Order: sequence, then C-alpha cells, then structure tokens
Amino acid sequence: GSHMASMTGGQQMGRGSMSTKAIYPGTFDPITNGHIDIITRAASMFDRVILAIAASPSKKPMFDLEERVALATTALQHLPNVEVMGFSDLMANFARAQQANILIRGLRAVADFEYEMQLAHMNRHLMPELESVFLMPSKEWSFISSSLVKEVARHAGDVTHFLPANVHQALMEKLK
Amino acid sequence: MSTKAIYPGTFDPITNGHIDIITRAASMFDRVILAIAASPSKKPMFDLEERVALATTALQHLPNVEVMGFSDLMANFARAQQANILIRGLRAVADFEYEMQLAHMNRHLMPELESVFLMPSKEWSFISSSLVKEVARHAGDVTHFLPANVHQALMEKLK
Amino acid sequence: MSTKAIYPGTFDPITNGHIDIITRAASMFDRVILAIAASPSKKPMFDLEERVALATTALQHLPNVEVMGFSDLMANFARAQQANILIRGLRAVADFEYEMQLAHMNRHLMPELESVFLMPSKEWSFISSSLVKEVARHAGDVTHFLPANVHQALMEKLK
Amino acid sequence: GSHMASMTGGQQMGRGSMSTKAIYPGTFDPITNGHIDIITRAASMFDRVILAIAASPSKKPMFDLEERVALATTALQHLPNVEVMGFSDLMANFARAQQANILIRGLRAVADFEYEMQLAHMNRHLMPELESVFLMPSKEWSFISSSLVKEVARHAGDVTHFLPANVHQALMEKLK
Amino acid sequence: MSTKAIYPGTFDPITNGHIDIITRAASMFDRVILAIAASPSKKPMFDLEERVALATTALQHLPNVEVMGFSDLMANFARAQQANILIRGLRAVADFEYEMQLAHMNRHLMPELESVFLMPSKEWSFISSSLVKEVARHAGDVTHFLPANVHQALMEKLK
Amino acid sequence: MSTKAIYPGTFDPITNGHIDIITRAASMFDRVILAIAASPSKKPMFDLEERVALATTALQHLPNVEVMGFSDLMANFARAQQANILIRGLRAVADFEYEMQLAHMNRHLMPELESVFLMPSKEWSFISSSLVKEVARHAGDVTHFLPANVHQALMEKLK
Repeated sequence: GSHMASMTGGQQMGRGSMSTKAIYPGTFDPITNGHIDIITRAASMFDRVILAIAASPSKKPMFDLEERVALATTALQHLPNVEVMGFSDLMANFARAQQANILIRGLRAVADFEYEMQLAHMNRHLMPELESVFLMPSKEWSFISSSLVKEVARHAGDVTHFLPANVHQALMEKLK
Repeated sequence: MSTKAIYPGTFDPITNGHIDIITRAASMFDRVILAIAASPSKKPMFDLEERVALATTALQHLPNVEVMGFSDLMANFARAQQANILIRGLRAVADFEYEMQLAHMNRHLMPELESVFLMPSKEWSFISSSLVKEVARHAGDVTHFLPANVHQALMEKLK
Repeated sequence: MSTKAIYPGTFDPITNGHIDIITRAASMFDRVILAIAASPSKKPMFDLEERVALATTALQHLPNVEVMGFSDLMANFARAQQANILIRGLRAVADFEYEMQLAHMNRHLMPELESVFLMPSKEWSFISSSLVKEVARHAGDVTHFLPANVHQALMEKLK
Repeated sequence: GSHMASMTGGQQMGRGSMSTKAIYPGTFDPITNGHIDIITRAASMFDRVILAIAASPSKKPMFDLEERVALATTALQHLPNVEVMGFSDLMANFARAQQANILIRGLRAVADFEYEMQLAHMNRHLMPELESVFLMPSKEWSFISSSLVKEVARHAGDVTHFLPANVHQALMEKLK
Repeated sequence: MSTKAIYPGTFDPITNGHIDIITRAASMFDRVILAIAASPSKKPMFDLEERVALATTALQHLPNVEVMGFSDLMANFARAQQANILIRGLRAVADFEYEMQLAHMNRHLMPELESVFLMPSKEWSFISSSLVKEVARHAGDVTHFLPANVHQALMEKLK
Repeated sequence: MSTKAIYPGTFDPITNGHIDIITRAASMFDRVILAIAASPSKKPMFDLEERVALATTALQHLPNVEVMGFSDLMANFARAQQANILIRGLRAVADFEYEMQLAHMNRHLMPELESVFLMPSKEWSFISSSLVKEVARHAGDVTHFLPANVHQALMEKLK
C-alpha cells in the first residue's frame, strides 16, 4: 500500500503489474531481421530485454560468440532497454542468474509448437517463476532463418532484404 | 511505459485454465481486460450477461483486471479501449494455425496491436469450456476445473 | 481375468474400415462391443435400429463381438458394460490431439478405463461413413468400401 | 511416330506431355485475390482451367451460385484459357464429365494437409486418370479466406486489398 | 487369442513414463517384453547391460513382464519371440507421423504383428530420457521422473 | 505453351515413390529434369555419379525426362536450364511446413518459377530413401520398393 516493506516484500502474482525482465535466447548466427523484429516487439511491452547468445551450440556456428555479440549489439543499438550478452547454461539457469522473469520465444511454424510446449513445461519445472511468452514472426520474416540465409548467401542469392547492413557485410566477408 | 492487454474469448464458461492465463498476463501487464464476445457463432450455454458476471466474480481478486462484453471488430474494441496488447492462450496445434492467421489479419487491421501467446499450465492443458460442459452434462465431476461460483452456476443450468 | 473393450462411434453405416478395426481388436481382447451412439450430434442417415442391425449382420462372423446402442458418456457405458478398454481408430495426426484430449478426460472420469489406439489399414485409411455416403449420394462407386448388406441398404436409402 | 491411330489411340503415361485441362473446385463465396492467384498460376502451366463453383455447399453461402459464377467470370475474364462453371456433383464426376485430367487444390495450412491427401486418395479411387496438383498461396494471400474477409467486412474492416473491385462492391451491397 | 507384446526402445535410462506405458500394456496383455535396442544410433549413456539391469529392477513388481536386449529388425525379434503385438507409447503429435510410417513398414515386414498405441499419463507427457539427462547435465530435481535405482545410477554417472 | 519442370532431391537412392512422382509429372509437363543434389549436408550412401546412373536407368523409359546433377542454388539452376516449374513430392505434414518456407524463398529468388506439389500414391506413401536403407541394412525385404537396378546396387553396398 505504502510503507508496507516492514510487513511484506510482495508476491509476484495476484497483485498487479510487476517489473518485467525478459531473456531472448538463441544462437543468432547471425542475427536476421526476423530476430530484430521479435526483440523489437518484446522491448516494447517489457521493461528490459536481454538478447542471450548461446556460446557453444551443438553445430559449430559460422560466427564466433564474439562476432555474434558484436553484430547484434550494433543492430540493436537503437533500442535503449535491450542488452546483448553471451551465455553457456540452460536458458533457465542463465535466466535465474539474471533475475529474468520472462522467457521470449519466437513461434515460427506448427512443427515447433510441440517442442515449444515441452520446453516450456520443462522450464516451468526448472524455474517456476520464469514465464514463457510466445511471439509469432511478422509475415515479412516468416520464412527466413539464419540457416536459410547463410545457405542462400553461399550460392550468391540476394539476402540484403533479410539482414541489417552490418551483418550482411560481415556475412559476405565470411563467404569470400 | 503503460501496457494494456485484451484477453478475448467466449468464456462460456470461464474455467481454471482461463484464470491461469489471465493471472499470468496480469502479472506482466499494467492492466488486462477479459473481452467476452457478445454474439459468438455458436449460440452459447450462458448469455453475455451470465458470462460477464461469472468471469467478473472469478477474477474479482485480481486488482488490475476488468471484464467486459464486446460485439465489434477486435481492432476497434482494442482501439476504443486504447489497448496495445492482445493475449491468447495456446492449448493445441490446431488452435495455433488459426490464431496465427487472425494475428496476420489483426496486423493488417491494427499495426500498433501486438499479439502475444501463452501456453496453459500442464494442469489445465486438456480442459476447455466445451469439455467441462459435455462432461458435466453427463454428471462427471468437474469441480476441479472451475471456480465455485461457476461450478454452481453450471450445476444450476443442468437442473 | 478378462479384457472387455468398447469400440464407440455412430457407424452410419459401418464400413470396411470399422470392420477392420474391430476384427483386429477382437483378436487381442476377450470381448469387444461395437457401441453405436444412439443420438449423434447431427441426425444420421440410418436410425439406431437399422445401424445396430446392419453392424450385427456385418460382424456375424466374429465370435466375441456384440453390437449395442448407447446414449451417454463413454465412461458411463464402459462402467455399465464392465469394460476396461476403449478402442479408438487413429487415422490422422489431425485427430491425435483431439483424441489425446478425450483420453485425458476419460482417465479423469474413469481412471480404470484404458484408451487403446489402432491405426486403420492402408486400404481404408482415406474412407469414412461421411465420405462413403457423400460419394454414394451422387452415384459414385462405393462397393469396395462396404459389406454387401450395407451396400444394399445404402442404395435403397437413396431412392 | 506418324499415323499410329490405325494401331493405337495412345495412353496417358510413359509417352511425353499430353493436353492438360484442370478443374479448380470450390465454393468461392466470394472469390478473393488468393483464389485469383492460384488459378492464374494454374492457367500459366496447364492448357485450360475450369473454375468449378459448388452449387450447394454444406453451409448456406452468402452469394448464390448465379452470383458466385458472375463475380468470378468478371474477376477472371482477363485469362483467356479460364472458364467459370457451376457444378453439383463429386469433383471427380464433374472432372470426368468435363474430360479434365488435372485437379487443382490450394494448400494453405498444415491442418488441411491430411484431409487433402485423403481426398486425393478418394479421387484416385474414383477416377484413376485424374491427377491432383497442389499449389501454395502467395505470402501475400496466405492468411485470407472468403470466411475471414466476410466477417471482417461485416464489422466494417477494410478488405479492399484482398478482393477484386467487382467483388468488393457486391460484398458491401450484401452487408449494407 | 493369447497375447504377447513387445515394447521396444533405447530406454537410456528407463523413466516413469516407460514404466507407466509398460504397466498399462502389462495389464491388458498376457505377457510383455521390454525390448531394449542394443546398438542405438548415437552411443547411449548407459550400455545395454546396465540398461537391462536398471529396467529389470524397475519393473520387477510386474509379474508378466520380461526385459531383453535385441540388435536387429524389430519385426524379426518379434517373430523370434512369437509376439503378435507391438507397443508404441505416443507422446506428441510430431512423433505420430513417424510412428505411422514404421507401423506401415512393419505390417509389410510382419503382417501378423498388430501395432498398438497407448498415450502417456498427463503426468509423464513432457518427460523424455534425453531431456532428463540434459537437465541432469546441469541441475534440477528429477526424483519424480525416475525410479529409485535409475535415479541413483544416473546420479553416479554424472561425475 | 511449353513447360519445363525440375524435380530436385538427393535420390540416395531413387525409389519407386520418386519414380511414381516423376512419371505423373512427365505426363503433365513437356519436359522434366530430375535434379540430383551433388553435395547433400549429410554424406549420402551413393555418390553423385552412382545416384545419377541409377536414376538414369530407372527413368530411361520416360521419353521426356533427363537426370542431372546440380550443386548450386535451384534458382540459378532452373534459370540455367530455362525451367519454369519446380516439382516437389509431399509425403508428410513435416515436409509441408519446410517445403512452404523454401517456396516463399524461391519466389523471392526467382519470381518466374512456379512451385508445384504432388502427393505420393497410396502404394508409396510410407516409403523413403532413409527407411528403405535402414530396413535393407538389417536384411529386411525391400524388393517391392526399389527398381531392380537400384535393388542390386543397394544389396552390393550392404556387403
């Protein structure tokens, strides 16, 4: 109510709007316009957002952690409440270490929905206070992925519409 | 700053699944409206009045939620209410496909409206308003899936 | 002890697809009942009596199979017939979510009831009572899909 | 070969390209830009295409057969190899009556895929010489349907982008 | 007829999900074999001998259930064991396409082997060895997932 | 007027299902190229040379089909070959989501290329290269699913 600190610290649920801090994990190898759109839309409705970049994915990425983090930072510089960071644990454990209460997930295809539901159940088991929030990609970006853009780019297809200029130039550099 | 979210549905009637969604949503957004469809395609068991009153009581305890009836284009309602976020729960794959389509259409009608999706708790993952009805309409226990005010009103409808 | 299984549906009329499902169940379970819903959601083409009759003839050659009607929750008719098993035909991924819903609810209702899911034969994987009738209603050929008693009945119905 | 008619009329498989005539069945209540895209693409790759309009859909249509047929005729009259007709039969029977050998189906959502496959098995059983061919909608028209356009229009939403002018007028007139 | 069933998988390790599935299979068929794949595609955390041991202990309370290894076509092992039933536990929609494939192919390889699908308990429907392991490769209580012996064994394996 | 279509794939090896698709496609389009991917991400069992050779013999009977290796962007290949139609077979729901994504991308890369989709025959609806290889590898009879030339070459590979 006012000086209620002496009586209670406060619960998360049932009591109105709490501070929100979101993580948006992925490999971002490299960040595409689809990613930027998602994080832009998240940053608009949550207090803070961390773009969390997986340091050691399963498949060796085309860009190293240091390149991924630098490229996303530049592309996201225009969002004042977004911070880019690397991580190397369960998104849940990083989330806890970061005191995040929102996990952002992009929801691109029907194929993924079953996996996303399962991951979310597991994440609720791991970190009950972590709420997963799902955003569909803009129509513009619904078919693109980092994977697809790299493979089109390797064979010289035009991918300028899908990447920020800083990433597109880095990408060309990687491909000779 | 300010977030104002609409959670639309038919809520005929509101279940524990809905309450879970709206509770979670109302922890993340400054205000939430449960927007109850006036004139659903399939004529419902409870009318708007009944639905709105049951929901109002079921969510009375949440400080920052309001229950209202609407009967126009969600774009115009959200705009009327100056809401920037549309909340939908996603139970099943079938429902995602259809919600994705509506999201695209709403992006066209109202570019400044953000659609956002939540998944049910595992506890409520199988319930729906339709299922609770059909079970109770053949005397199955549904007391676990509904608030008392709603259970009673349902029992009352089936007598 | 024993296993007693229920294969519910409207069977309006029964097709070689159903007859396959029940033949396979009847080979792995001591008794099986073909439970023909009396009051389906839409009005049937054949009334329960015609249906129960047609199914009875069609399945005469199966020793441990009984054809009955039922108008209530499956968990009730199961209880009533002292059945421990529920047979569900499982054709498409598009059915699987809905079937998994009903399975959770029937466990909630009747936790001693087991839902068992059989895939139809590739031969019958695209047919249904509905499609068979729609096709027949415009004089398409459906002789491959129905036993003769049913095929004769249907022809007579469409005059 | 030369004049092998005395010897054979020829069979459809194993012997190069044959004349193609497609039917594109639906209720088209009313025809949208999505429909127009499908059939335009069809008409560019097959010799003739018939837009087949279901006389008696299961749900009562907003436009009657006569009105549906007229609206489509107009929307499609710039395609020289397209004809619009009503029909009240199995698509397979109409195609037989019409001596069609291709059935066009639009393929918009995951949810329909298995239904479509099942319909294609039925139609193969009914008319072996009928081939089903599946086209996806343009990104541009991926979300629209007649149903959704009608319900948006009923509530005064702007649907001018999804319909040809003749249809958009007919529609406002129904909903006055 | 007499009913003997095969329940194949890697079971690396077994979980309460499997145990639930095999229990339910067990309770409708005379005998059930938990058929453990010897050489799975990726190398397992537990070797065949450990896996069989963990399983045997876990299911020891089920009289009519026997664990075994197998390193061939499922259809052949089934023919060898004179099994007339194959047990698949259907969790997700995604897997159902792939399981429908295998079932058609097994019908081709072994026409006398009937495929039977059981859906998991709501409780267990998200759990999967691979998940558990990858959780346990970091942290988080899995006591409710695994049986005691498996729990302990896994704990040991960690470091 | 004239139509020229590409059917791209890995065809490692070509099966009866692929032959069915291309036969059907070559009856509706003037010319068809079977385009065989030179460098698949996964290393194939048969190299490009063997894959093209087997495919060439398998489709030798079809007057208006040519089998070619490619190792570039389909858009440039189709452009190189002056092809205006891309043919993909569509077996499963999984395949459809992915195929729809590439079709959008291809429409961005090559607006004048029309993507077209065919369902397998019921006969071949469950087969794939991967599955036939896996059955063969454990001695399963797969003679019904491949041409003689291809069968012989597979048996050779697996010795």
